[PDB]
Amino acid sequence: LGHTFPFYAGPKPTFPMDTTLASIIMIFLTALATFIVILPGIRGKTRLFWLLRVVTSLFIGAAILAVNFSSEWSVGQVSTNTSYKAFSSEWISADIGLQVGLGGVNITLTGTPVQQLNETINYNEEFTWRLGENYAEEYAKALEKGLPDPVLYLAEKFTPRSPCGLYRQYRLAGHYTSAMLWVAFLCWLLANVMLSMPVLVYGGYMLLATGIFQLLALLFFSMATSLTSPCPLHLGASVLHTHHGPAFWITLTTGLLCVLLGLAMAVAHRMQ
Amino acid sequence: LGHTFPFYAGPKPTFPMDTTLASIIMIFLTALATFIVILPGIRGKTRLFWLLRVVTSLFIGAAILAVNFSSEWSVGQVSTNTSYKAFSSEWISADIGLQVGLGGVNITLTGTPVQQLNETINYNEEFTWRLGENYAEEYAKALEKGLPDPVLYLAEKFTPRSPCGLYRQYRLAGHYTSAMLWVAFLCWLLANVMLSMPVLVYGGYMLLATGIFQLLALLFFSMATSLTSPCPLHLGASVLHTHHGPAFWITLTTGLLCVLLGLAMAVAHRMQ
Amino acid sequence: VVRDYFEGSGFGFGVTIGTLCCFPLVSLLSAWIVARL
Amino acid sequence: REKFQRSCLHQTVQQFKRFIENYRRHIGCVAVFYAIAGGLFLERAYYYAFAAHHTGITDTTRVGIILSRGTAASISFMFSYILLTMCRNLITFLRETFLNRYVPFDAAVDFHRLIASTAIVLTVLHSVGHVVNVYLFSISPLSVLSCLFPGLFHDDGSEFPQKYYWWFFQTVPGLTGVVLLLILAIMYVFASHHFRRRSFRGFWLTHHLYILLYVLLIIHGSFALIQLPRFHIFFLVPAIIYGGDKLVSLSRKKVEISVVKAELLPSGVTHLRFQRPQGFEYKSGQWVRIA
Amino acid sequence: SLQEVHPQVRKIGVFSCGPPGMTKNVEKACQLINRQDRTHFSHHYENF
Amino acid sequence: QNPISWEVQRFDGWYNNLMEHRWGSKGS
Amino acid sequence: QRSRWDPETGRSPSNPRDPANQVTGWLDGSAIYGSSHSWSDALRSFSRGQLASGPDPAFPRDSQNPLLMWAAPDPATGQNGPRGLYAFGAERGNREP
Ligand SMILES: *[C@@H]1O[C@H](CO)[C@@H](O[C@@H]2O[C@H](CO)[C@@H](O[C@@H]3O[C@H](CO[C@H]4O[C@H](CO[C@H]5O[C@H](CO)[C@@H](O)[C@H](O)[C@@H]5O[C@H]5O[C@H](CO)[C@@H](O)[C@H](O)[C@@H]5O)[C@@H](O)[C@H](O[C@H]5O[C@H](CO)[C@@H](O)[C@H](O)[C@@H]5O)[C@@H]4O)[C@@H](O)[C@H](O[C@H]4O[C@H](CO)[C@@H](O)[C@H](O)[C@@H]4O[C@H]4O[C@H](CO)[C@@H](O)[C@H](O)[C@@H]4O[C@H]4O[C@H](CO)[C@@H](O)[C@H](O)[C@@H]4O)[C@@H]3O)[C@H](O)[C@H]2NC(C)=O)[C@H](O)[C@H]1NC(C)=O
Ligand SMILES: *[C@@H]1O[C@H](CO)[C@@H](O[C@@H]2O[C@H](CO)[C@@H](O[C@@H]3O[C@H](CO[C@H]4O[C@H](CO[C@H]5O[C@H](CO)[C@@H](O)[C@H](O)[C@@H]5O[C@H]5O[C@H](CO)[C@@H](O)[C@H](O)[C@@H]5O)[C@@H](O)[C@H](O[C@H]5O[C@H](CO)[C@@H](O)[C@H](O)[C@@H]5O)[C@@H]4O)[C@@H](O)[C@H](O[C@H]4O[C@H](CO)[C@@H](O)[C@H](O)[C@@H]4O[C@H]4O[C@H](CO)[C@@H](O)[C@H](O)[C@@H]4O[C@H]4O[C@H](CO)[C@@H](O)[C@H](O)[C@@H]4O)[C@@H]3O)[C@H](O)[C@H]2NC(C)=O)[C@H](O)[C@H]1NC(C)=O
Ligand code: HEM
Ligand code: HEM
Ligand SMILES: *[C@@H]1O[C@H](CO)[C@@H](O)[C@H](O)[C@H]1NC(C)=O
Ligand SMILES: *[C@@H]1O[C@H](CO)[C@@H](O)[C@H](O)[C@H]1NC(C)=O
Ligand SMILES: *[C@@H]1O[C@H](CO)[C@@H](O)[C@H](O)[C@H]1NC(C)=O
Ligand SMILES: *[C@@H]1O[C@H](CO)[C@@H](O)[C@H](O)[C@H]1NC(C)=O
Ligand code: NA
Repeated sequence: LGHTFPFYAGPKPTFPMDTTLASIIMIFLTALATFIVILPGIRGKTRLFWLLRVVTSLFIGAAILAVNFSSEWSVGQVSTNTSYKAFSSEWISADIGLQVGLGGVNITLTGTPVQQLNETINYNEEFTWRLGENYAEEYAKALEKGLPDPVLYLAEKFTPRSPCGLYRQYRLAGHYTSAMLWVAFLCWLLANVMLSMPVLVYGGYMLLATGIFQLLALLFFSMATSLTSPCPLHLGASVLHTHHGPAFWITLTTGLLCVLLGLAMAVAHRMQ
Repeated sequence: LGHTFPFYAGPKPTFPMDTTLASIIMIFLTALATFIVILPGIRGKTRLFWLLRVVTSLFIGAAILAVNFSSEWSVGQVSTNTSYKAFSSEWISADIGLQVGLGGVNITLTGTPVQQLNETINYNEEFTWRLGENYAEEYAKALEKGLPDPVLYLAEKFTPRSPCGLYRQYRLAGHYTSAMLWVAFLCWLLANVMLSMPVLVYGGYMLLATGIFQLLALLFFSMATSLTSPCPLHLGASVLHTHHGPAFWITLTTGLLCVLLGLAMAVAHRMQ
Repeated sequence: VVRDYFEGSGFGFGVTIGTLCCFPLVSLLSAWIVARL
Repeated sequence: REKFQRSCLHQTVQQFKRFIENYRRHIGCVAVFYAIAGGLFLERAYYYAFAAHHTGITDTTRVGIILSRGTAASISFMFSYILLTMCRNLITFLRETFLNRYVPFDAAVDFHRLIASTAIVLTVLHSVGHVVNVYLFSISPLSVLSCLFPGLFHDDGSEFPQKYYWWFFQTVPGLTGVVLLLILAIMYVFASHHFRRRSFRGFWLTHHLYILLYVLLIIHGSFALIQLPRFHIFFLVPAIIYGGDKLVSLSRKKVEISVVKAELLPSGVTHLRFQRPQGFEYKSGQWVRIA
Repeated sequence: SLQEVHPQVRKIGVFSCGPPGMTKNVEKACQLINRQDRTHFSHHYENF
Repeated sequence: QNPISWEVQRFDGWYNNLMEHRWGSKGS
Repeated sequence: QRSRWDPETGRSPSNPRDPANQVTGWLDGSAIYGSSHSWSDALRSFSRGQLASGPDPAFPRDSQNPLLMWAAPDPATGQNGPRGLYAFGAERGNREP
């Protein structure tokens, strides 16, 4: 239908989650669906065990990738009244949240209610300090864009020249944690490849190495983010306290699972 | 040595030519040197012919690549007196040259003499209209940088929104000429590969196809750059007229050489 | 006066769509003819 | 012995299990291939449904552009990688390796048809989508088209867009797509089972049009009307592998021999005894090719 | 019963060229026989 | 009521001018 | 040594090099509270709306992190370190008593 403009005047949809996590979930769910489809082709009573193995493997892989790309390592959230925009003395009541990941920081500003001052307050901004990316340039672009005051404040808190040294320590921690997680993912790939080979011992040792590298990434992130001097984040009349987020605990449980699986495989081989 | 700053206070050198052309020349000269070194290993009296073939092949390849990356397709040059910079009524005497290539235009402003108004006038600026590159953005960045008036004038002449449609036609011509030249380079690679194989006929036909694609690139560039309406380039008290540059004639001679070589190979095979 | 951009083009657009959809029919006719010969 | 089973329950599940146990490799390979195709389709669909608002393309065509772009990505991938099913030498080399326990190489030719049978379907959708787009582009104002295609249109106030035939025949993607549709119709009709039974020379005469098909696919997206051409990226490695396999096949010299005896054995079997080549040495279980 | 017919055999090769289910059954039988450590049955997937 | 009834001045000097946000700002 | 300059300038004659001001050009008490919000937070005690002070309430907290206060060594005695440098809005506030 024509004769009117625009042809599609409806609001343009927004993706309801992170695209990298969604893509990882979709790929691994497709693999799981294919394996479930071929499951009756797995002959004998082994299939159950097979199913478990397959699921475990996929989960591990997915977890690693998700944990490498999720900004859920250092999370914090407060409910505050704060100034919203320039040339306006009105304040907004909103939840302000910090989500520090390996490659950057996601600052969330969700209005309570979302519709305040005739504006939609559901900001989720990203500021990346990955190698080759200039954090100061991104903060300057955010300033020129005119982001709300809490977002600009939390972004300036992580600038390289800010008085509190969160930028350097967090960048180092995220970089080396991501490197260790990539090593763990490569070890997971090698373990999956070598478990099909007749030598199951090397596959078990590779799975144990995957768990070890996940735990090493955890330890490096903790040690590098703990050495920072206390940086007080004060918004409105409240203070934002950060803590290890869901990504940290997912990495912990996945690394422990891999370590235990490799140890059990080695012990079972030694005993049998 | 220390105790003074900077440690190396000498002027920083500038590369005396285009880097892509220099790299192509260096690579092909290295290949030629290796072949000359192994030349006595070529047994029998064939080596002379072999040498010729090798040289020809290398030259052809180099030419194609150079002709694909050189901005010597539409060249023009005038000597004029023109305004130099803003907030200054002084004029400079300089050679202003236009070098329109496949992927963009190089504007040269060489002072005569180079040292005029206590400034060094040897500008060679590039404005690219390649796919994925925004010519308007590059022109805006040049305006913000503060380039001299002739350079800005010649760059604005090629902007997409400029009254004379040089931008669209030149972009189309360069894009499809570059595509045809890449096809010719691939055909040259295939001809070199297949001339070692026992079937020399297919190698000769591939060389003929390389020549045909070079001639097709020439024809497309000519036809697409000739359809443009006359755009008068007036600087100072003179007018800049463009003509087919050295890249056009190099493409012509290389394509004719490839066509003649393939035709001669086919004729010799048919007669022998 | 309301300007209509597609006036005088519906019949030709339909004819173009019909030819695009008849490309397989033309190929099938040619295949049958060559199979007969 | 053979035990009794349910007339409508046990037989069905037993046949299902038999089919999966026999064709698990085929199911896995088809699932991976269609998963890659669907992933490319979904990537383009997501980009044009959630991450293309700054261009305003969906304000004029919301269903047509998504279908066209997703089908274009899947079509590029599948037409590029259909060549891997015809790498006779590579398939022969991989036939005896461990990969045969995961990939059924002997079904490659069948897989070939399958890929083609999918491609044309998506291709049709592709064309259909662009058809809708063209109609919308034929009823959108000049300002809208200038915003959508800055390098193609300029809003000078004339306010009248280009006609449908300008898109279909005066535009490089349009003409290339029309000729590609004609070539695909010819190839698919002549390569069908019916006309492959009817004739052999016509089958290959039409099937050799894949060279022109790939050339017109390279030309088709070259203009960069909507996005950068990605078909060459998909086509690069599979074309190189196919060309290398073709060169390897050409390297071998095919002997020419005569048949000593022909027997029409029952159940539609042909027993052919033919002259052994002078230097023909082979082991048990080996296979040859005949023409 | 091959172990009883041939008493002095220590390694027996079984080569399966057929549908995946049949070869799977053959290899499963070989593994079940190999679970007792009297004689070894080595199975091969052949694709002539 | 909110004791801060005015728009708090930024420490970095940004957004002081309505249309020239970088006027008087740090680094300008 | 030459001072900081605007990265968008200093490359072509029509746009010569222009220095960049490292503090806010406004007369907005930047020498008291700092030229950034993080600087202000570093200068604040977040208690009773007072600027942070050390053991003596009449003196601000000593600069501890190296990113806060300019630490030019003492020309007379060669003393270095922020052990005796007070934290102010201006980075060079401890140039002289
Ligand atoms: C960590 O953070 C990461 C970064 O956020 C995150 O990655 C991101 O994930 C999300 C999905 O999960 C994705 O990002 C989102 O993408 C949405 C869609 O993006 C397309 O559309 C936008 C919108 O463009 C329209 O509007 C602007 C003006 O706003 C116009 O200039 C445009 O021309 C266009 O206008 C047309 O369409 C309108 C639709 O109604 C019509 O009304 C209008 O008439 C026109 O027809 C485009 O801008 C996008 O293009 C940009 O990006 C691409 C690619 O980067 C560039 O190539 C291109 O040049 C552009 O730069 C794209 O086409 C976005 O809508 C969404 O943006 C919102 O969120 C971000 C982040 O918070 C804000 O910065 C942004 O301003 C938006 O917030 C406003 O709007 C939302 C509601 O949509 C409000 O809730 C919010 O509070 C805020 O409202 C305020 O402003 C409003 C006006 O803008 C105002 O109305 C309100 O009242 C209020 O004042 C978002 O960017 C994407 O996948 C990632 N993004 C990346 C990578 O950049 C990651 O997942 C996070 N990690 C984790 C673990 O969570
Ligand atoms: C088609 O055109 C293509 C584009 O030109 C071309 O590709 C290019 O090829 C050439 C080689 O053939 C290469 O480009 C050249 O590279 C040279 C070296 O580049 C490095 O150095 C420069 C200089 O930086 C110093 O100076 C600036 C200020 O000028 C400072 O800001 C810097 O901090 C630095 O200062 C230190 O060093 C000084 C040295 O004396 C000290 O004095 C000082 O105290 C400091 O210690 C850097 O800017 C470069 O970095 C930039 O680029 C990289 C990569 O792109 C970016 O990552 C980075 O962020 C920067 O953006 C790099 O590090 C350049 O010197 C040279 O530049 C001259 O030419 C261009 C083009 O004409 C002009 O735009 C530019 O302004 C320069 O022209 C001035 O200077 C020359 C003499 O050098 C004069 O002859 C000329 O008339 C003009 O003088 C005017 O300005 C002067 C001040 O600048 C003034 O003194 C005069 O009086 C007068 O007013 C050039 O860029 C490179 O390979 C390609 N470039 C690309 C791809 O961008 C292609 O080949 C062409 N095709 C064909 C077929 O020919
Ligand atoms: C655009 C669609 C298609 C393309 C690009 C394509 C491509 C190819 C190529 C490159 C070959 C190798 C030819 C050679 O090596 O000489 C081939 C062979 C073949 N194709 Fe297709 N094909 C397509 C569609 C089809 C369809 C629809 C069918 C059947 C319904 C089919 C059946 C065959 C057969 C039977 C062969 C012979 C293989 C052999 O003899 O080894 N193809 N195809
Ligand atoms: C009437 C018929 C068709 C029309 C109008 C049409 C139109 C288009 C257009 C406008 C594009 C965008 C290209 C660009 O932005 O420059 C495109 C891309 C594409 N189309 Fe078509 N098309 C048609 C038929 C076909 C056919 C028959 C095929 C395959 C056999 C096909 C496969 C593709 C592919 C692979 C691309 C992407 C090319 C690349 O990314 O390099 N289309 N089409
Ligand atoms: C924000 O303001 C509302 C309204 O005065 C108040 O009820 C709420 O407690 C305030 N939130 C905080 C964290 O002080
Ligand atoms: C703003 O919000 C109020 C209350 O939510 C509503 O009554 C009003 O219609 C909205 N719009 C304007 C322009 O005030
Ligand atoms: C430029 O000015 C000089 C000095 O007046 C003069 O000799 C020369 O002819 C002028 N060039 C042109 C092209 O008019
Ligand atoms: C400028 O050029 C003139 C003549 O070339 C020369 O005498 C002078 O020293 C140069 N420098 C200045 C600052 O005038
Ligand atoms: Na100030």
